Amino acid sequence: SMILTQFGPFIESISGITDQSNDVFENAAKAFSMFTRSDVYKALDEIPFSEDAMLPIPPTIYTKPSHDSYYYIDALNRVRRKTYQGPDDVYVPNCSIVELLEPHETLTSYGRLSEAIENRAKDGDSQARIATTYGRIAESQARQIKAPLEKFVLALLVAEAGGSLYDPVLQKYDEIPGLSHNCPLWCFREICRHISGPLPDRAPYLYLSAGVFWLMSPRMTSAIPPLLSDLVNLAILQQTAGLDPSLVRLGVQICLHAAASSSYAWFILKTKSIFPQNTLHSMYESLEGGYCPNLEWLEPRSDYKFMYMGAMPLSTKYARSAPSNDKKARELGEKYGLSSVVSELRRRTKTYSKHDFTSVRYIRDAMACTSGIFLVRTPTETVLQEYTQSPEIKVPIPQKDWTGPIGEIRILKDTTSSIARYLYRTWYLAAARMAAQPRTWDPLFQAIMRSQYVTARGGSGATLRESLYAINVSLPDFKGLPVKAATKIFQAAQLANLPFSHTSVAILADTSMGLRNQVQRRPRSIMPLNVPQQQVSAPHTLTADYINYHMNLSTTSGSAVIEKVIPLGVYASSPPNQSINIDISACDASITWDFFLSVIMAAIHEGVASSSIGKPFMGVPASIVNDESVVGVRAARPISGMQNMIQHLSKLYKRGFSYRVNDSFSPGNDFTHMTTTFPSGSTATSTEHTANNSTMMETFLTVWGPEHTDDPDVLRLMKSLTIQRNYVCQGDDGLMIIDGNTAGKVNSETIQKMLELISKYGEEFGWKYDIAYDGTAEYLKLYFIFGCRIPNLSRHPIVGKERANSSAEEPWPAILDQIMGIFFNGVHDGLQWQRWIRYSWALCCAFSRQRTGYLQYPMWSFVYWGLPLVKVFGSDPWIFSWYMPTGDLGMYSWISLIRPLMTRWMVANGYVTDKCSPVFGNADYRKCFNELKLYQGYYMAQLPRNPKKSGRAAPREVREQFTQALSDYLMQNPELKSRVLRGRSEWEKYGAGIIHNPPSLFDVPHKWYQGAQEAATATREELAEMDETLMRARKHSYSSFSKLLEAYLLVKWRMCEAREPSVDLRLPLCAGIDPLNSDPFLKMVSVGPMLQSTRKYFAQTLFMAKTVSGLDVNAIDSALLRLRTLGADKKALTAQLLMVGLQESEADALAGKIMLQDVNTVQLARVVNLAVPDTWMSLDFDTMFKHHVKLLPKDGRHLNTDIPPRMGWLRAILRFLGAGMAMTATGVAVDIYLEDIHGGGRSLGQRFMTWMRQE
Amino acid sequence: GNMTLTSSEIQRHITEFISSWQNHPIVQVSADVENRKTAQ
Amino acid sequence: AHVASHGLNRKTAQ
RNA sequence: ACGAUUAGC
RNA sequence: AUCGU
Repeated sequence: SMILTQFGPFIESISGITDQSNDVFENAAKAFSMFTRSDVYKALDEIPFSEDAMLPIPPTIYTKPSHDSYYYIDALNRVRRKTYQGPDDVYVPNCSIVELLEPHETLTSYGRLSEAIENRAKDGDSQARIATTYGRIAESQARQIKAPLEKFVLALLVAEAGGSLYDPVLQKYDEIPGLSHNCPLWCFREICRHISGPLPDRAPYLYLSAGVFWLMSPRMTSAIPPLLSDLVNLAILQQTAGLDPSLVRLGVQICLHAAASSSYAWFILKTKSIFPQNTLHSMYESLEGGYCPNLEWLEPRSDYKFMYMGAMPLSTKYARSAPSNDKKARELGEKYGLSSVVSELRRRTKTYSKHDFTSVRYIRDAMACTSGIFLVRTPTETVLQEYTQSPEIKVPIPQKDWTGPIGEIRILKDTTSSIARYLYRTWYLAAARMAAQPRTWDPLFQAIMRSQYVTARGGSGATLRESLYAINVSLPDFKGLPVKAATKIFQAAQLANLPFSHTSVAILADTSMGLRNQVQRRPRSIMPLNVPQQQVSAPHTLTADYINYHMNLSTTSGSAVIEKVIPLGVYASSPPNQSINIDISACDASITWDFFLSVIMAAIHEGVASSSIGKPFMGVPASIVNDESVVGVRAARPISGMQNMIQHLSKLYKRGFSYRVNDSFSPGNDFTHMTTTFPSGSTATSTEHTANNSTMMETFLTVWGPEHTDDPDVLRLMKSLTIQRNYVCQGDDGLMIIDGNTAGKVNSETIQKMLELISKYGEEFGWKYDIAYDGTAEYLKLYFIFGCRIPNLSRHPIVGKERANSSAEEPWPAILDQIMGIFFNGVHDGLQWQRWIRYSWALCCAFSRQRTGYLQYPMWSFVYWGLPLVKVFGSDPWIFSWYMPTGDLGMYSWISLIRPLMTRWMVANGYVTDKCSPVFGNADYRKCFNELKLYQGYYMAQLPRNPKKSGRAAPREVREQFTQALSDYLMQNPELKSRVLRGRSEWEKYGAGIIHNPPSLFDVPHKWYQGAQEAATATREELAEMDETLMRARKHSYSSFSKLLEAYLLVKWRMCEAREPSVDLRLPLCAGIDPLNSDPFLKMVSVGPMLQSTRKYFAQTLFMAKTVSGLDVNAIDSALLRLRTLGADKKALTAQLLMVGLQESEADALAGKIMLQDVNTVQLARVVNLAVPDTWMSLDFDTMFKHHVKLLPKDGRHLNTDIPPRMGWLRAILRFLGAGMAMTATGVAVDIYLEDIHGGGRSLGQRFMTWMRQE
Repeated sequence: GNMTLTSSEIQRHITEFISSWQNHPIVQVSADVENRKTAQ
Repeated sequence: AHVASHGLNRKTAQ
């Protein structure tokens, strides 16, 4: 009840009870700021739990052994963990830690790692080294959380104190059990109580910036810090998603069993496919009904043209024909003592026989119940376990099938009986078609591809300088300036004047290490190659790009669920056309010099021979190299620059790679390691992986398959499908589509035999295909069943964050950004919208205050950041959806939605002004907004959230020689420099400063210098300046909004009739969205999902496909469109395009094209800084932008909404102005008609032009 | 003229939308499970 | 209105 | 004499 | 990765 007493107004504010104001928000934020952890645990103890919330806790979590019997010292004086269960028992042991703690000062009941053991390990003791390695590794495991966990627990308590929430659409309260039924939260309380014991302190551990402190007690172990985060994640997911209690109890049982085992991370890795394999892989054993989408994707295939044609009922014969997954599931449940959970899951799964919403929600809950944490282990062990495996080639290429060496490459004669002939042919044709194809010789293309890898990020520069100084060649050093000295930009500046002959030695340097953790998967090591080593591998990635662009059917999709090929999964998961999931295990170590690289280098080498003689490639001169090709005689065979590139890359690939490992968690554990695995983190990795996958699948389907099969039906199936029609590969993973015939779906036995054939075929050249045939589809970690997406909640943890090194965390605005990212991730995953909004506001308030004086962010800043608001100004609660556009458009949308009530509310209490405003009328909006801090929050939200360590003082002439070095590196070909100088000349002649900052190639070194300086630690003065900036912004008073927002508010709209449905209301398209989730369900049904990949659709809008790194294509196109709208001569556009580096004829033609053509709304929108929000990109927004937003009013022309024939670009801005309002409001998306513009179309266009003449 | 956003205002659009969906000829006769005689 | 939404001379006289 | 070192997209 | 110790 203390939560109620200390937070009364805040719950009523954020639960739709009363109005949502700023003073209550700030008081609640202050109370969050001053709230001790022990008080949090007391309030936790005040919870009156019930039964159904209690699950027995084994007594063996607390009583654990020590760490000495788990580690040892091998030869070469290295520290590593001995294994007890196979070769994967190399994770953190669950042993006790108490005997390694010395009490910290200023508080007795907490301690950290003792400095005595640290010193005794530093000077060379063995047991001390083991103890400190264990302590540091446990510290790293415990340090995998965004913020102190008590903040999240208290925010959940505050949010859930409100109880059930009313639903405006469903017209009833939501039936979700309260906190008294929260099993994980009760487990958290019990564990904390048992660990704390008689000691007054109750927190098992406290998480600081750098390092954490352990509360010493005999019951404390190393498995507690991940367990607590796991339970809190489960509790938050239960509260914000309506998870049923049984599945959450099963998940908590699994988590406790994992904690009680020998190793938490190892056990949770061994049991990571319990829920997905018992539930997702076993439903619909017997069907009687349901609806599935009747997708059909057109014969143009590389463009991914998908069409949706209604929904068809499910027949009984569309049951689960895949082989049963019972034996291995039962065996796994019996092995690890989880038989009860597996039996419960299997019994519960069989009770769902109809493809309604409930089964999909049950699947979503089951997949969400898995444990999502970032697994961690010592780098010297992941290096020793990942980079020592080698491929197993059972039928290698015969020795007689090669020829004499062309330098270090032997061409493979086409008379071979091996399967590598087809791979060699495909790569040879790809290389030839590249070399003949002419865009690879324009200097701009070479400059772009040379600047691809030049990035403000580490690239192992120390090894580069050591290797290059090993030949007594000296490179310049820069001292006194604040740029980072361990980045690839520094290497590029150092390698400016040097020719290729001197820098060719550094190609064989030893790469440094890298590491990053991942959810429910072993951490991946990454080797960044130095700048010349990126350079030397350009033809490989280029011909791989050609293969992946023309020869095969594949995609190179983006990171988020919005930018992905969702339609393909929906099509491949429909019942008539079942699909097969093909995955390659450990593809990094797969390809080596024995088979794959050996074929590929020769194919590339003689692919380019007869197309490019001379004409040196980027920074690599052509050279001479002999060959013993034919019988005995040897020639000199002059080669091009690309072939010298290939020779150097071939020696690098033939010898192997040297991998320096100098970790920090284990002292005295530095060494080197030679490995044969293909490097990860290189430019060419994913492209060649996908190309090889496609080529090998194609050759299997063509030649190898029929040569090793007997049955007629399987042969008929294999002759029917090809990779150009049904096979989509991206990197390691892949997906194959089997389409349905006239007689239903293809027989399962033929598919099983074909999969056995694939498994046999893959082992010939050292591949182990991980093939799953379960009736569902998996691709890029997306799960589909019967044409319905399923978001994996556990893969996106709420409190988790991966950290490899022991670096301290970023300041408070960074955690603000992280909370906003958490909210957006919750949006994409489809949670319970009301509860999720309330909890997001709770976290918002919790993390909104920080001392230095105190600094606070007024709620309105967070609203500007995109978080929707519940109930303000006395309006109806739960009135705005989260499809609100972020940014200015978003403010306009909600303000224009609620304006006629805002004015009434303002006037009703002491805000009256005689002056009349066209937007707000006679209400003193200025004083009200200044008092409400709305201006203050709106302006403060725009300030940068990172210290302005860029621009720090630097001694002169040193920055000058630095910038000169980058300028020389960027532009080695004189003709491109001539183009840039011309572009500047006609820009001075014609541009005349119409646009303030036109992008150009000369400013790339400045941007690179700023970026390289940015990646550095910020001094205390930079943080002080940041806090002073925030304080000054808060204290200041603002007269009015930004120009864009004031211009937007001049537009009025009207909403008459709702759209007709675009999707059947009985068709489950995605999990989590259903009648229980009113807003997303209605939004998707009224608008419709996007049935086209967003990547290509967004790509077709850009004028220029790609530009040099350090410049933005959006910036270039925005400058071009500003120079069109603000009247300017064509010559100005020609000068701008020349400054970008385009050739004079092409620049002239493109400027002439741009002058007169019209372009779709997206590009025109960019002119005023507007883009489609990342939230909308999961829906079919294009049709709404085209048709369902009409600029002509419903009652004809009003003579006031008269857009002139000039400035016709206003239509796109009006389209987003209407669409933001159409999408912000809850319920059905409604057709929206333009009503009135106050100042007139020409006046509003003049306002936009006078803003364009800025920036 | 000055139309705000209201719960009843959302409800009327919801009713119009659902009526428009229900008045679809295919939806009017579509069924997910067969009756006792269509199976025969 | 919200609750409704929830629920959903002498001579002349002579 | 030791020390806040990293991919690609 | 030397002035932090």
